[PDB]
This record gives sequence, C-alpha cells and structure tokens, in this order.
Amino acid sequence: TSVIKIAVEPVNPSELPKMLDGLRKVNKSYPSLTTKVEESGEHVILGTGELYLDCVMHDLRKMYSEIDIKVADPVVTFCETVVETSSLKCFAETPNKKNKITMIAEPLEKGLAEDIENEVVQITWNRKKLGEFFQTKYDWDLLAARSIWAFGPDATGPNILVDDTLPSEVDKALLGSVKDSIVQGFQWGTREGPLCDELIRNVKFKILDAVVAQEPLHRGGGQIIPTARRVVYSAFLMATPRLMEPYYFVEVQAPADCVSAVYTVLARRRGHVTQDAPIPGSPLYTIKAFIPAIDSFGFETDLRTHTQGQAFSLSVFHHWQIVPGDPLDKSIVIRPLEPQPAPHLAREFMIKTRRRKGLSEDVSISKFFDDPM
Amino acid sequence: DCLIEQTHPEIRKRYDQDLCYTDILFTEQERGVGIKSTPVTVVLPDTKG
Amino acid sequence: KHAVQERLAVTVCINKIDRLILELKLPPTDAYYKLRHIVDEVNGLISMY
Amino acid sequence: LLTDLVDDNYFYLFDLKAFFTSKALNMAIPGGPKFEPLVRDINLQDEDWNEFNDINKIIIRQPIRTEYKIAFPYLYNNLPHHVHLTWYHTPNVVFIKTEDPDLPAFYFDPLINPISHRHSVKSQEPLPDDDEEFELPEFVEPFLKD
RNA sequence: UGGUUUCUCUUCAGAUCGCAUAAAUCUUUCGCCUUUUACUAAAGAUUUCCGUGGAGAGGAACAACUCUG
Repeated sequence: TSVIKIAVEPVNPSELPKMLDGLRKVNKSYPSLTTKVEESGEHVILGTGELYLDCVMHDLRKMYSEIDIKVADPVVTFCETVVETSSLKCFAETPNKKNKITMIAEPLEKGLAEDIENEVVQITWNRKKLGEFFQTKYDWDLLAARSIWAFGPDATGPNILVDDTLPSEVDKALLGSVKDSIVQGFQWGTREGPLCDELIRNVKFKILDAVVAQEPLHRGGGQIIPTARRVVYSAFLMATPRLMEPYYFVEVQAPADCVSAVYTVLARRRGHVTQDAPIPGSPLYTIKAFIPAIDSFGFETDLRTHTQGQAFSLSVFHHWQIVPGDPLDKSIVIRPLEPQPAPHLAREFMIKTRRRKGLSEDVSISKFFDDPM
Repeated sequence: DCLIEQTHPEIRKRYDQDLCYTDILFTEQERGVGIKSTPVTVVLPDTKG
Repeated sequence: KHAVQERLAVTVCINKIDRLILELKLPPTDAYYKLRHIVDEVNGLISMY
Repeated sequence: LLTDLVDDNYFYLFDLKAFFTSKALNMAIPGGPKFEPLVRDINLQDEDWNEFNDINKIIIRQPIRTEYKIAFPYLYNNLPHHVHLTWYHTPNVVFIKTEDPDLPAFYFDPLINPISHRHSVKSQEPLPDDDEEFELPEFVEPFLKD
C-alpha cells in the first residue's frame, strides 16, 4: 500500500492543466502512482518510498511535463479505527421519517483483521465456509456467523458489519438484513472517515435493530443509504476511536563495528529493534526492525550518514498499529512548530489532516451526526 | 547484459565501467538502481541448442 | 511470497559467485556448506504456499 | 600513505557528483564544500504563508536537514535547476584482508560469522541414490588438472 | 607474412583525448568602490600554454634475434 503521500502544485498558477496533464501521463507510467485529486483542490500523489517518489518527481518535472511544479514535504496516510467497543446505541433518521436503523461499533480480533486483509476469506464463498472460519479463528456464535453482513470498501477492507444481532424473521420488509440499504452504507461510509477522512479498518458494525417501511416505492428507497452512512459515521465517533499510523519494515545490513549506531538512529525515530543477528557467510550482521512511517523520512539517509557510510537500509510495507492519544480528545494544545513526543499526537495528526476538506478545524462536530435522543 | 554479449557480437563489456544495457532510462544510468523493467528477447541456445 | 501466490514457477540462481572466492577468500569445503545454507533457506522459504 | 578501503566512505557526502547538488540547490553539505554562492538570484522568501506551504498544515515529525535535500533533491527541493543526481547504494565490497602471511591461500578467517548447523539432511546411512548412481562409471581426469 | 628502438613532419582529435588542471579574452551577474589597473566568484563559450592519442614519409643502433600466425 502506497502509504506515503506528497502534494504537488505548479509554481505559476496559470499552468494548472499543464501539471494536470503531466500527472495523468505519470499515472500511466508507474503502476502504483495513484494520483488522487483531493477535495481541497490539492493534487496529491501516493507513493511507496523515498526513491519511488523521487523517481516519480524526476519524470514529471523533466520529461512528462515541462513546468516547475512545487512539491511539499510528504505525509503518511492515516487510518480510522475504533479501539474500544460502543458506548451507546445510535438512532438514525430517514428524511421520510419512517426508517431508523441502530448499529453499535465493536473492533475485531487480531487474527480476523489479518486474515481479511490477506484475502483469505471470500465474500463469494458459501455461507458454511464463512461459518467454519468464524467458528475456528474467531470462535463466535453460529447464529451470528450464519447471517454476517458485507465487508468494507470494495469487498476488501476489514469492516465486516454484523447484521445478525436482530433475529432473522424480525421485519423482512425491505431486505431483512444488510442487502440493499445497509450494504451500500457500509461500503461508502467506510471510505470517507469521520475522524480524519482516512480509511476505516477493523470495525465490526453490530446492527442491533432497524426500522423499515412497508412500501419502499412510496417511502424513501434510496434515502436510507445516506442515512446509514450518517449512522456508520456516528458509530465510529461513539466507540472511542484512534488513528492508526503505518509502519515500515527496515532491514539494515552493517558490520559489527557499526551496530549501536543503528540502534541509536532508530531510537531517535521511535523504532523498535525486532531481531539483530549475525548473518552467516558475510561478516556484516543483519538488523531487522520496525519504524513508523510518519517519522521514517530520511531514515535510510540517516542510517548511512551516522554509520560512516558502511550501512544500507530498505523500507518495506508493514501492517498498521494504533497511534497513541485520541483525535476526539480535548484539552491538548498542539504546538505549531517543533512538536512534542507527548501522547497528544492524535490531536496534532487530526489537525494536520485538516489541509483537505471534511475533517477541518473544530472536529468536535460529530454530534451533528450523532445527536442524542 | 552477459546474455546479450553471448548472443550479439557487440563487444562493449566491462573494460572500465559496466555495460548495463537493460536500464534504458537516463535516470537509471545516473542513480544506478533502475526504475523501469525492460523486456529482452534473444536466442539463448540450450545444451543441444 | 509474491511469486508463489500468483501460481507461477520458481527457479533460484546463485549469481555473483565470484565474491565467495575473490572477495571473501573462503575455503572450498566451507563454501559448499554455505551454498547449501542458501538452498535450504530458499526451499524453506518456498514452503509457505 | 593511502586511505583506500571501499568506494562507499566518500559516497553520500563527498562524491564529486554530490557537490553539484550542493551548488545548484545552494545548500552546503556540513563539511564538504566551502559555501559556494547560488547560481540564480532568487534565494528564498517568495511567499510567507501560502495555502500550499502553510506552517500549520505540516506534521514536522523530523526536520529535513541539508543532507536530506542533497540525496533526493527532486522530492524535497521546490523548483530545482540543473541538479546532477548521485549514485545510490554502493554495494558491500568489504574484503577480509590477511593479518599475517603464515595462514594459507584460502583460509576461513576468524572474523566471519560461521554456519551453525550444516547438518540439516539425514545421510548417516548411504543414500539409495548412491546405489542408483553406482552404475555411473568414471575414469577420466577431473575438470581441471589437479 | 618477416624490424625492437629513436628523432624529425602531415592530418583528425568528441575517449575522464588530462584517473590532474593554469592564464587571458568576450557576454551577463555580486561585493567593495574614490581615478584606473592589480581585484571576489557564479553561468556560458573563444584563444594561448603545460601535454597526449592512430597513420602514411626520411636517418641511427645486431636487424637480424627470426616475433605472431
């Protein structure tokens, strides 16, 4: 996954389609370069590593488009995960004043999120095959596993809702489960995050009870899909969320004379040394470790600088982990320059994510989607 | 490049510098990492060949 | 992990074999023990899919 | 009177192609050049707080030093001009030199991490492939004259 | 097929011709500036000098030792 995201804008603002045509041609050359135009008008470019983004900026500025395009400092793509379970049930409202679907939010297990992200379980598989993995890996009830809802965005994101807290023959008016209205709601609501407009991950939406209309052509048929998206955004806000920063796998090779310099460099960037062991054959020992991608910029350049040029590191993609703090937490005055390693980083990350639209400043407006009743 | 020098009679091998013919981009020759795959079709004989 | 998941073939090739002699000065009896350590690790990593 | 160890000591901050990025981007390497002036005239202060380069909309987890902009200049320096690229990732060409000429020609050096097991196979008994290859005769000289 | 050297003179050099590297001039830039030359170094291209590379021409030393094939 292209976790690194660097914005690009031309120097002269009159050369706007010239940079737009160059970003289209650069998207055809590199496969992983997915140029997503943000809602704030800033043309973003998703990248893998520092050498990948520098090679993409080399052709876009010198070969694909002859225009001086200014590029800012990159930033890693965050996540929107519910750490704890739900605190109170939701109460949505259809514009026809007929439907009201309630859904609680609970996180998934560690093995369930890793298996769904690796495309092990299949939505096209049979219901008995989905129940066997849920009884073995998750060890849940057979009634809830037999009537599980759809997955997250594009049937690949680990956001499998639970449409089986209600009984099967409860209403059965429109669909009876997550088939038509709640299926498109969990597929579209998990894309745009209510926390910092990121991707939702590891959030099982337990639909407790819902209200349907007897005449779907008379009442709101397609109006429940934006109504469920407001209920899905209210569920993540009412479950104590936490933004998840990505990790980068670093395997640096170095001799034994320069070994503590690799440990000192990772300590400045808050990296945990996983396994350090001498490789057989070559006298250069291997040191595989983890590094957060939000502070891994120039880590390969810093590992070669401090170790007298006798080291070399490569950044590979790694699964995500929750950053400390909470974006909905208040009383955390973030500094504008030179931030702290204090655990109030989630409030600073949500304010830094406000460069695009959506989750702007004063992000405590989640009660507008989660009004009490 | 060693398969090209075995197939083609283009003797321009590693006299002083390398002879990386697969890296066609100019940034791949300056940086030395290569940022584009290049398909090569040649006639490599087997033992019977 | 990417090649075995795509249901393709696999064939290892220990390239740069001149570094084991001209750059390490390893004895030939220990070189076969090191080359068997690569083929055991490559076949051991191939036993995932 | 020589200081030749590898081609990777002077690679990242003293290579001759690396100083072209130090002169064109007008950013000195800490120790390499003698602070050559800028090629053009416009140095900085083009805009104070633009909508693209705002100080509030940036997560400064680590500062971008001058050594970072000399390595990958296109991803860090806004609008470069005639930047020569550096050569990336010189290989581990480390060689175990002989301490004294009493050891033989090819010798397992003590400054080498050895192979621990080397007994993964179970061939204490003679293998059945040896009896299968027992009908494979050989009487010629080996591949080189020993 | 048959010659190791050395010194003179006739071209093109787009190879780090130079694994290292000087001065002057021209067109633009900065700092001092008080008349000017001697000035500081950033960009580009024009000479001079320190030198060199293949290929025919003429002398000297064993060209005969017999070199590759």
